[PDB]
Amino acid sequence: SDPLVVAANIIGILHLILWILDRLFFKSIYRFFEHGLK
Amino acid sequence: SDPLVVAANIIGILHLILWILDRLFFKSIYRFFEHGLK
Amino acid sequence: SDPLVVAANIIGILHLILWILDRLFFKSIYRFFEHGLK
Amino acid sequence: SDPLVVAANIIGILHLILWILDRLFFKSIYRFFEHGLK
Repeated sequence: SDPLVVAANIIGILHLILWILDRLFFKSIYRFFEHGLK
Repeated sequence: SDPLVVAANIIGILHLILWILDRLFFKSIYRFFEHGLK
Repeated sequence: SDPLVVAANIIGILHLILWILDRLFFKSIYRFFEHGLK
Repeated sequence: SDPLVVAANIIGILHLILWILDRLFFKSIYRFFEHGLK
């Protein structure tokens, strides 16, 4: 195989897994307004 | 062709397609506020 | 010359170009709210 | 020794360092609304 190209391929699926992983968050519009305007 | 590079290339145009398509996700700012505040 | 791997390199400087191209300006709070509440 | 893949390899970890580096940048709902609505 080739750990050099494979390594990079993982760096890509990394930025992706990071985006969708953080998206599954339900977040909250009330927590942002009451926590932002204190 | 070489599925390793060809694949990674696609994984790139993917993270991109996901960035812009996710940006258009937002649309009705009035509904979102009527879904969280209520 | 290898347009396949080279093409990818450009796809990278692309995702970067975009991110910063929008940072310069693309929010507009008075426009998204006056046109968001419809 | 392959300067073509190695080169992009650095451009990739760059988009990453620049992505997370820009993320640590916090903000404020009262600052963007008092500076944007003005």
